[PDB]
Amino acid sequence: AIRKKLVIVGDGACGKTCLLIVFSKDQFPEVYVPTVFENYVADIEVDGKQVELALWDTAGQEDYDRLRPLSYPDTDVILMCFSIDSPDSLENIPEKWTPEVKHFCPNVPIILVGNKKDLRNDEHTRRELAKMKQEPVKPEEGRDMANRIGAFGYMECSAKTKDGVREVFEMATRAALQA
Amino acid sequence: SMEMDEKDFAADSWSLAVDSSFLQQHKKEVMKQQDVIYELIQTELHHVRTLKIMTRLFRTGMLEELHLEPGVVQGLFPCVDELSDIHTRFLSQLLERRRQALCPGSTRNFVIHRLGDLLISQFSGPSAEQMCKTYSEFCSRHSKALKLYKELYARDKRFQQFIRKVTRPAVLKRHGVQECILLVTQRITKYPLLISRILQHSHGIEEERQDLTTALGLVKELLSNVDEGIYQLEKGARLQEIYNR
Ligand SMILES: CS(=O)(=O)c1cccc2cccnc12
Ligand SMILES: CS(=O)(=O)c1cccc2cccnc12
Repeated sequence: AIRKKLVIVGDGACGKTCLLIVFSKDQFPEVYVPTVFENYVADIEVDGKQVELALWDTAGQEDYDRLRPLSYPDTDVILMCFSIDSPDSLENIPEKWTPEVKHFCPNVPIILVGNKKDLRNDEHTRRELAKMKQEPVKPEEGRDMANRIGAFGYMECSAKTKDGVREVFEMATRAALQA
Repeated sequence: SMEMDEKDFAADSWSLAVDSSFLQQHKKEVMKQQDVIYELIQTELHHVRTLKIMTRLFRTGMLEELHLEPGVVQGLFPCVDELSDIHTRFLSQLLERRRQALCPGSTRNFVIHRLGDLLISQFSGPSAEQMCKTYSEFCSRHSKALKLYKELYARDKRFQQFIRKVTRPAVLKRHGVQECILLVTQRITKYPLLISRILQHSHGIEEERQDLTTALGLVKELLSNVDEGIYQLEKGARLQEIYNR
């Protein structure tokens, strides 16, 4: 098996920690949802190729511009996350997260991931966002942002229900394997 | 880690670690607070374990088996003895607070009501100055350590055999040399996340809410100071590249 490194980036409320927890356990924890994620090395076989995929979170590093880049050396694939219940998290993608990742991880594929897709049809979410003249992120808004920033692709998932989680990490593995 | 502590922190949560008859005696808010305190101690136990892999398995193994040039082992593992001393002491204090809180006749049933004071002590005075000095030095030597490791692995046969030998066991799957270095660099930024969540469930006693609020502020001050004191060292960097930063 070949070893590859994945790092997830995004705002504090984007759901990146929960996404790594749910993938690494293949389960949304029923008793206790961890506050933090240390690291994990997943055994993944995608399109007949075996990979050891090391997983890392940048949660807690958002306010520390000299500590945060220490997470980037030798990254093979970036998951760049935003929450579908937060159009504000999508707005910070192009001029904050994208120039940083392009600088520290040149030529590394970026997959833009819309997290918490289950909240797109949540009535409480729609009511709260409508108070700030907002609505949940539409799929075309996610795809257009991914297209604009030069992302390898656009994907959505829900850590809560596990829908789309396996597909995100299998695609990230394929991206990490490309020349 | 030692077996006694590994077993005490084997469960996924405090609610699964204690006896169910003891769990049933507490309110939901107490269970939520104890589950996050348990995660802080459990992740601190694992962080001290990462430092023991670095000092005992890697560093000491290279000194005792390999013929590396002087200053190479220190370059791969900067500040590891100082980091081990800071966190082993902090872990000792957390584990003693848990041990004092055990019910008589039990080695697993406890409630920690007063964590705030322990965190203020850890993140103030000489211990905070030592944490700041040590992480500012370690994090500034992080890139150099990774580059030195990659160079040795690619060019030295005995070094490659040593690494492949000691990292072969499944229990070392997440703990290669580069993985250990990044686990240590990321530890300090996990503290505000854990402390904020403990504070969310610690409103029952006003002195505890105040103490955890003070501790959270001290941890953020330490992180801000470390972040401002970092400049990556690079082997072969010339003075002109440095003064033109
Ligand atoms: C980590 S940061 O937010 O300070 C940052 C962002 C984008 C580009 C950068 C280029 C050099 C250094 N820092 C950069
Ligand atoms: C006696 S044991 O090793 O099975 C054990 C250990 C830790 C926690 C436990 C909780 C409930 C029951 N048993 C527990």
